[PDB]
Amino acid sequence: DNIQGITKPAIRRLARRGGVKRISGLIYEETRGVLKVFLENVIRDAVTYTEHAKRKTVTAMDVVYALKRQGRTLYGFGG
Amino acid sequence: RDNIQGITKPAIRRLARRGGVKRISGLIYEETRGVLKVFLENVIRDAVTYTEHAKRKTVTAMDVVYALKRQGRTLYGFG
Amino acid sequence: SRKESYSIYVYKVLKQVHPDTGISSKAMGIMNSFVNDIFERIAGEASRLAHYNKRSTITSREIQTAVRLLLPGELAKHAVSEGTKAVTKYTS
Amino acid sequence: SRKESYSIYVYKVLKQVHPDTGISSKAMGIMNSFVNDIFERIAGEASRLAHYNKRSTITSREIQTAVRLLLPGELAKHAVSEGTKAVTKYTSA
Amino acid sequence: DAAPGASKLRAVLEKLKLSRDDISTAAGMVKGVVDHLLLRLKCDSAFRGVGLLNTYEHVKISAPNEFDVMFKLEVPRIQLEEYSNTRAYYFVKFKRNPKENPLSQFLEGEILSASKMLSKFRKIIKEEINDIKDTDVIMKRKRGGSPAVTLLISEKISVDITLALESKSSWPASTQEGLRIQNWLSAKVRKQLRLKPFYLVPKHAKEGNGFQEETWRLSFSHIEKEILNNHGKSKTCCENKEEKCCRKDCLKLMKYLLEQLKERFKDKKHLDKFSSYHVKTAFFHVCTQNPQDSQWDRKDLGLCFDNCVTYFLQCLRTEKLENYFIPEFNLFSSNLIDKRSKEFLTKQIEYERNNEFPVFD
Amino acid sequence: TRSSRAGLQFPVGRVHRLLRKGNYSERVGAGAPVYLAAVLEYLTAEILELAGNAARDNKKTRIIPRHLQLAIRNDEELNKLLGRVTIAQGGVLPNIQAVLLP
Amino acid sequence: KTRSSRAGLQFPVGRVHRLLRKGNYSERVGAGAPVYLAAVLEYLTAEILELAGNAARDNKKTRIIPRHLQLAIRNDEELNKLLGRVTIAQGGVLPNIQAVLL
Amino acid sequence: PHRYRPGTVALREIRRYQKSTELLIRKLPFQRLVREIAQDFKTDLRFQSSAVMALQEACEAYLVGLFEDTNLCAIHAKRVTIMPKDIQLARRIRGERA
Amino acid sequence: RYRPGTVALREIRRYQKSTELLIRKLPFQRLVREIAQDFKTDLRFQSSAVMALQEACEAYLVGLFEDTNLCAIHAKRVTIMPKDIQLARRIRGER
DNA sequence: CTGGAGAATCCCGGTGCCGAGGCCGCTCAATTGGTCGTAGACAGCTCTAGCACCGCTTAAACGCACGTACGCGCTGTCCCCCGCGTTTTAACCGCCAAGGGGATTACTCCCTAGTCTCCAGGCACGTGTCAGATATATACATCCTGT
DNA sequence: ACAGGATGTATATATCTGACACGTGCCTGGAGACTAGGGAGTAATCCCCTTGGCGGTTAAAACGCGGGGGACAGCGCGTACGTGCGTTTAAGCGGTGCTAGAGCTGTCTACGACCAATTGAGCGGCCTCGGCACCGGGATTCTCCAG
Repeated sequence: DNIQGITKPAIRRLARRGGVKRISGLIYEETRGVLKVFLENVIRDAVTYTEHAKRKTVTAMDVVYALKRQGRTLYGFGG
Repeated sequence: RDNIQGITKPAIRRLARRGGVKRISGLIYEETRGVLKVFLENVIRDAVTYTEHAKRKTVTAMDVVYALKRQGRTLYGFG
Repeated sequence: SRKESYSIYVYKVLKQVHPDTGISSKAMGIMNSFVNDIFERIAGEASRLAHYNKRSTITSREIQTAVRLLLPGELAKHAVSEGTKAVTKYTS
Repeated sequence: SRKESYSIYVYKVLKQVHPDTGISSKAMGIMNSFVNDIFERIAGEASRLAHYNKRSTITSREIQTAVRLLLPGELAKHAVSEGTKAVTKYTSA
Repeated sequence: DAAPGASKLRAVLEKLKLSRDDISTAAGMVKGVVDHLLLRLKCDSAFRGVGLLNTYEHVKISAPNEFDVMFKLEVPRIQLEEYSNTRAYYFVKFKRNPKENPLSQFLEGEILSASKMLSKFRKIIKEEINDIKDTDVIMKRKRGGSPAVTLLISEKISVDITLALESKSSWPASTQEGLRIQNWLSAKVRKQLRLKPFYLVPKHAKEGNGFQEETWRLSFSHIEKEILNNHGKSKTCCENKEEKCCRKDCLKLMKYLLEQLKERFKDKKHLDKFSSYHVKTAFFHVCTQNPQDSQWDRKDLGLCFDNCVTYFLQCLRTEKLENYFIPEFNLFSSNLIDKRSKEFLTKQIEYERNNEFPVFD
Repeated sequence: TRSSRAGLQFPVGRVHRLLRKGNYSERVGAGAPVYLAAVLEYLTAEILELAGNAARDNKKTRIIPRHLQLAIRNDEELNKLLGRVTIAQGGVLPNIQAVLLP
Repeated sequence: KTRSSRAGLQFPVGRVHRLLRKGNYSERVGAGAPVYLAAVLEYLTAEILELAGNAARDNKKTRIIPRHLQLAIRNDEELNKLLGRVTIAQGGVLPNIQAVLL
Repeated sequence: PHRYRPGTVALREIRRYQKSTELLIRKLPFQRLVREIAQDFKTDLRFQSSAVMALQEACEAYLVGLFEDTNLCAIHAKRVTIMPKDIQLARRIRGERA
Repeated sequence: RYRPGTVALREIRRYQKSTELLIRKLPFQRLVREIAQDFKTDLRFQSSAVMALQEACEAYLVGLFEDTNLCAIHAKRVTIMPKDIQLARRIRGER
């Protein structure tokens, strides 16, 4: 499927940016699960904003407002 | 001075027993005492700020509720 | 003066649900602060939502989407259904 | 049709503090979102300060209290100092 | 006039003890079957919360070879839809559940399907009672429409299983004016019995052209056992030897006499339609009619038995037996139970009352 | 009243007054306080229902804040709603980790 | 004669007053409040652009990119505590390697 | 002398204080602590007694939540005994120090 | 041939200095369209919205891996494990 | 356990391209100036009520012996993951359409704001007694150590 | 392993007792009309920009293999902390007192709303040049087997 499209060395690059020196082999499937949960939450709120605006095009600012209400504020796309 | 020492050893031990903690190391007590001092400095700084805006001399329960409200640690039962 | 609380409304809903059950004064303080908190969150996100679309009118649609943003999944679905039932009964 | 950001104002402040230093477009967008975020925080805090004390009027005292709530220590001291300075200048002129 | 002799009624009580002397083997057979069946229902993931409510409830004490074993099931909180203003038939809707307990996964639409529950329950019983070794338990069949499921444990041990839902919620609104033990026992005993959970058993509304509805009528067996173990205004009634009453005596007399009449006149097609739960509810209304332990004394054994006979004949003549918990529910309606059967039972009880009861030997 | 006309228990008029007074927007639509008082009624109804079930579980007929604590924290979705919230006089759930037990 | 020049500021006092009016923050907006808030915003923007300018000077660039804003905010502890909830686009993170790993 | 094993009294205290709901910190020393910190902030502030109760409710629930997360750290490190490195870890993960 | 850990620390010094997106753009965009296809069918995305959600998702996972590294060092290890990630999310309160 | 080899990395220095700096022109939004109501400032006075204080009390903190059990340290064990290659996959970049939908203007008419007016629900203040907390004896549940 | 003598917790029993639940009277906030305007809906339209497709080019993912460093299990042991007993502490509680300040009420006044005219600062489009991006060769930084 596409969650495997989050590739194994991309998760390894994310961990190397995070400062992880050594990664177990089960980190990858769990990181795909966590990423899927996080995008389910952000896209749930973003699609809710977009359904509210009577639109079928999720803008950047809708994702910014979803991230604003969850508490992970994102700068640099509108506000 | 020394009122922070008023948070006794068995008081922190009772808080740990409510928290599901089985055993307690001997240095937990001063660390928890310092953590409680930090939490009270934050909440009372916000509450005294709410009170000083009201031009009053008495910190009231709604002021502490709003201090904890802006902390995120929202309290019910006093409004 | 007088304070404006939801105490009798909590009590009416309680006798509607658990007809012979008591509720303490401290639990009434809990529910007053709770209904003020949930009203504050839903009205605030309806306000932010109507302001984001440059609409100057909070509608029932605004409140519905504020519930869908705020309240988690199946409880949000039941709450949207309850509000829709009440608005449709209001229209007739 | 007019996206009113703080772009030229951030550019004036940057040419005040470093007159030989430029700024990228994305950094200007980030500072626009930053100024809008801090404005929404201080304005919402003053909104709730007005409704707690049942004032219907945001004044400079509400903004001073909202600044003392939202900002950390020396940021609060210097920001309250800058606000008091600017309100004193605006009153004297 | 004169009441029937209390010594003769105590001889009937001795005959009742002789009737229930045969517990120790049938109880062992049903305890083995209950153990195996309850420890194999738990293998199924769709019934991981089932249980046996602890009430061995001899509704049929005149013939202990037929059993009616009730099972409990701890369910989530339930929105109840009343059917057709019948005031006792409800629809089960699991109000809201985030845990997703498997009954809701089994459910159809929004109303819990009673027929599906009993169908797959009979299937699990069919799959598991043939696994029982050296205890031959086979699937018999019943008809009409009652939810009894007949199991025959290897020698005349006919068990009619009826699973009951157990909601720990608050009581429904039609159960409000019932449980009238306030001025009889106390309002406190009433309210503490209100705190106990209620129960749900199915029957489709058999009123003429109601067919296979997913309705649920309330059961009350555990509260009735608890008020039979604490029945006096004085709380040590039939516990110390100065307050021996005849409530348990006259109740066993009425239930044994009615079921022996139903045993005798089973060759007529009219006396299968009744049961002793009706007599038990009417007896609780007699307890409302006779509140004092002085008005339930051993010298009033024949008198209280006579008062129970006259009130059951009142329920036959005035056509009104309210449930003790629902005042808005007559159990003696003319369409669930035929009226000629009521006339036939009235004729037999009037015949037996006025001729010094030649059934007592 | 508008509460009776909508079949609700919470005061639709008071919620409309609070929507207008709180400066949430300039105009407040007519179905908005109906819908909002309905949602408040549903949340209060569900929490009082769970609290009364918890009160029956300890056979107490008077709901104290412990029962509200148990009700909110045993429903995971209400717990997701009130994760920030401290209930006063609440305690916590009886929740012991399985490595601690003998 | 603009009010920004009257107060000796850079940020638009009139625009801050317009945004405090139409944002439904209160029924009335006192006239000292947009001056005070424009001063606070000018000071916060000045502090972040000051540290970002030092970050650009340290990497020998004469143009602030979002990486410089990330380094500026996350190195100063007070601005970090201000923006602990905020992720900056094109920011990256600080070079933060654990010494026990080294 | 009927001395229990060293885990038994801890488990009965855990069940007892999770069953209870009253204030575990003694009210008057906590009140002295609050008055000390407010005396550092603004001199001679009277306190509403319900505000002291509200501070104590927030402090007891905050430390109980902290000891839950600290116990998760201590069970995580193959231990059973919490240590101040567990508390420093839990507060660094929650974001109070970072 | 390097020692097993030298080029890992070199990767850490590399990717902490770099700023660009670490997830490949188009697989992530396909993932976002799939998860949105679960909620509302036939949705269109501004490319800036997918870039914004990708920036936020990478920042969230870098925060999670920082706290996971803290947990794994706390257990006297250098290897992060799913026990560490479940611990981090259970402490933060995200489940 | 110190030196050499090389793979990687930071500047050197030329090229060049394209986004920030910068004018130019239009125009909505800010600034200025009266008028108005009215929220807020100020004062005063009630009156709760928080602060100080005693003093008896009794659970509870505090200290101290102490045995045991958990932490940490160490050691091997072994596999699991890093690293380098060699393959395959597809992301990426550029091109190049086709139309859905965003954005905007343009008319409109319902819907809410606002004012009025009457009521009736909601709140303050009584009060009766009921759930609960008290004790108190009793029984059911759980350990901890000897056979 | 199971019984046995504690040891604690839970269930039932009078007795309080202060707090929920409910009546009674008020009074202001909701409701019912009535109007005016203005937002929001709807129609209809320009054109951006998303979707899709395709070719080519290669950086990157993927798999494989060698091995090595760490996770994990286990032994050990030394001390740190729990449990318990006895011992001081001071929390608590009731109780009375003092006045400080919340809270309210009336009484003005400066202040912002509001409108209205008057004009610039701010933005949209518009070129255009230095800073950043490369792209190869010097120079360094830095890890890694051995006499």
